[PDB]
Amino acid sequence: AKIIGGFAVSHTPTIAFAHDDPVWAPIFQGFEPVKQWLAEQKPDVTFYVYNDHMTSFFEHYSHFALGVGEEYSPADEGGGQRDLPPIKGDPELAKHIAECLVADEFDLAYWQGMGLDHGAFSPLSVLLPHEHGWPCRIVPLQCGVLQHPIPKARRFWNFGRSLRRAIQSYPRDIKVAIAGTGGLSHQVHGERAGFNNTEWDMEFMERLANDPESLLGATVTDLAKKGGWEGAEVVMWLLMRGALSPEVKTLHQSYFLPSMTAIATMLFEDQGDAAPPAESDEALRARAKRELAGVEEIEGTYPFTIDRAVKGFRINHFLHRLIEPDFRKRFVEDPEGLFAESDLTEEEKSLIRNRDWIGMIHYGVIFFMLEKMAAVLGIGNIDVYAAFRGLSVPEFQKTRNAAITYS
Amino acid sequence: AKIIGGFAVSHTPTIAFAHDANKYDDPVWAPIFQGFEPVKQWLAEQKPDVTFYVYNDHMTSFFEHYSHFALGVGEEYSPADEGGGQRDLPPIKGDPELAKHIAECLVADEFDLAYWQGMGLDHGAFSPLSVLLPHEHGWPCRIVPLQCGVLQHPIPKARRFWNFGRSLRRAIQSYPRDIKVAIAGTGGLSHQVHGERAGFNNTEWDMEFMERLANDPESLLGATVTDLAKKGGWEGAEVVMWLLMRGALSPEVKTLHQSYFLPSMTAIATMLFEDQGDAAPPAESDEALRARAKRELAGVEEIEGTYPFTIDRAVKGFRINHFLHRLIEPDFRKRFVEDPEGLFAESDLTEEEKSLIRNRDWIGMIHYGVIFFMLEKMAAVLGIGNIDVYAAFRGLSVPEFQKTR
Ligand SMILES: O=C(O)c1cc(O)c(O)c(O)c1
Ligand SMILES: [Fe+3]
Ligand SMILES: [Fe+3]
Repeated sequence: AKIIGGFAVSHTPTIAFAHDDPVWAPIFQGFEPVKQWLAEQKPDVTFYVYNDHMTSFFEHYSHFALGVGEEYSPADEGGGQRDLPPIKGDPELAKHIAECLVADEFDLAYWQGMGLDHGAFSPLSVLLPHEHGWPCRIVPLQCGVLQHPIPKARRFWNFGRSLRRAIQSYPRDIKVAIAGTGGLSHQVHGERAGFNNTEWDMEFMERLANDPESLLGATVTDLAKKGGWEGAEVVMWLLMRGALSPEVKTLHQSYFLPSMTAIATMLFEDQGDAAPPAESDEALRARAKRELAGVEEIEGTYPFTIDRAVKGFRINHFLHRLIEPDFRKRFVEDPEGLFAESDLTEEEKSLIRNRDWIGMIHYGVIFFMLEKMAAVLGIGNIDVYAAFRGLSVPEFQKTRNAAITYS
Repeated sequence: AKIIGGFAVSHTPTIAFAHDANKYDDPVWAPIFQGFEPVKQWLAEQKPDVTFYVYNDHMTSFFEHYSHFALGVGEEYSPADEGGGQRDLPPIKGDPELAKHIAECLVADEFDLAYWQGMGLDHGAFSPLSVLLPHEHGWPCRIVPLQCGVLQHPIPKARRFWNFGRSLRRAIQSYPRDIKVAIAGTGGLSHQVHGERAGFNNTEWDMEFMERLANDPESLLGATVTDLAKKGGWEGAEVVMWLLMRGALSPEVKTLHQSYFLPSMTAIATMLFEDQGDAAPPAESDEALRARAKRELAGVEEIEGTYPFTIDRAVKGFRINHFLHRLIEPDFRKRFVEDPEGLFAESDLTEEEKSLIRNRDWIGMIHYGVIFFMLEKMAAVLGIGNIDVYAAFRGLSVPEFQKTR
């Protein structure tokens, strides 16, 4: 129901690709006030805010890729699956966060089942215990910051500001953290690969808290030379900061600089809003539900919302692969062999095996994978439609005007 | 820079299937084509350089990562496999240059996007196009595909679509090169293709929606997702793409054409709008908006050894980045080490790009168009560490560079 505090933090895989020495030991002295903070707060969920580094987000690269999944494994980065356990996500808040962001005219993406890169699991292994599982659940906000144009900082900030109200409006009884993992100043590409600027580094750290609203004019240029090209990924801080309350109590403000990348921490504490906001919680939970309000009156109709997508993922994903000429070769030639290898539940295997079109719709299969399945089996859309209507094809064709078939 | 007009058409796979099975001749299907014919001819008469082309992918190229406004920035686009193999249609050229500039302007107008290359276009794009353009060995124009996530709710309010379109018009007019741009919105009208309600139509509503959209579009801007789905079937709610398109056209338009046919499940509809234009003068000027865009990368040229990753860059390096990207697939990277040559010969990579990989040529790759994180992968694959590549970026040696702090 409300947010408690939030941490900024470098995400360099130097933390990963080595640790899991006394040059490092009084830098974990920076990682202590965060690690301590995440055990004597006990967070239900962390709205994690990182950038994928061309690992899971390449060919399709978006600005705000909201993870909505059940859970997240580590991404193979060519250097191997990093030996860590899946961390659980929160579909139920993610759905709610999305609805509010949408009504406030923001533009999102939804993903699931894609591994996490160094932008996440590297500094997130060092800030949490990972024994046989993970302390808590995550809500990952992947940010497109490597392909320009990217959202303006003014924009990034407001997204936080919208998130602020959005999470605060989630009716359920929970306390939520925010991870805005970015930076700090550096550049890892080209001839000028090396530049740092700790005097910008310092002024930045300070200005984030004490006067953030004035940063909202910093062009991509204004963080390019100032703090290296990649170092500009700091816009992910302005959003974390955005959500967190106007005023904050900087429970720790560390900084060193070992290798390639400046490494810094900025844990704050949430207080509360600097005023009761121009729109109530009642006014924002109801509105977030405006576009689909009363859609449950509309019969024989199974809207594809985030909750349905999560339920339908394994099976949606499974029939998705009918696009692949091999997978669809195996699907016709050796379904059982194929299922035996899948991660589908027995009911999921049954729905497919029995060819229960209406069931899959009841279950959460979006029509469009049923479409491909039909095609693969050398059978048309009409068949699937008639099945939906408990009719025989010729009976359904009675309802049409013309009697065409196609796939 | 000249927006000639915009058209609206259904994108049912039944169109494609009628085109492919040459039912052009067939009494059921014949009149439906006579219906496309006036749009076809205008397209052939006006000869637009680029069609900015709005459509929804049908859980094909967008499934696991599903954005709302997915601009297509690529060199060219092919037909997606939809379970039965790619259609017989050559690729269609895109417009990277235009895509970039549009991207700049919408970004400034506080719209969040997505950029993509390489993936197939499904019946959303190719069903209608294959009947409106001659494709008997190229396509007469170029496309800027905009894929809209209208399938997985929450999706943007109908108003955001119109607003995207308005912002798009100026984004296109403000394009400072002299080309003819048509605009396309695809999908609907009434149809529902799922659940027990499937087979639902409403001609009365289709004919209303079409006329409002042509004559009083702002009337439709408060219509909710529940409203549109009750009226035109759940999937007919995709018509929010007709707004977007209509948004980008002159406030008043001249409707040259309309047709309607309901043979099966989908109201197969067509609209052709002649852009009137700046009958009213631009609320904000070309120069000032053009400036509001390039703005964020203002003066960024004057930073040395810094090759930033703009759309034009991602386009240039796509083949090599995609190739390097694939290092995360284990079967591939274990072949990169044992059988590098066999892999290059399998790949569509150029002979330049190839040599750049062989030569473990760190800085020319950054130069060419590769983003670092592709190399950061690549390095870790051959057992070489990160800090080496930085040494080579500086033209220095392993220990020589390690000096700073
Ligand atoms: O069954 C149909 O006519 C149909 C199928 C689709 O997959 C679709 O996107 C559409 O607009 C219509
Ligand atoms: Fe990063
Ligand atoms: Fe569609």
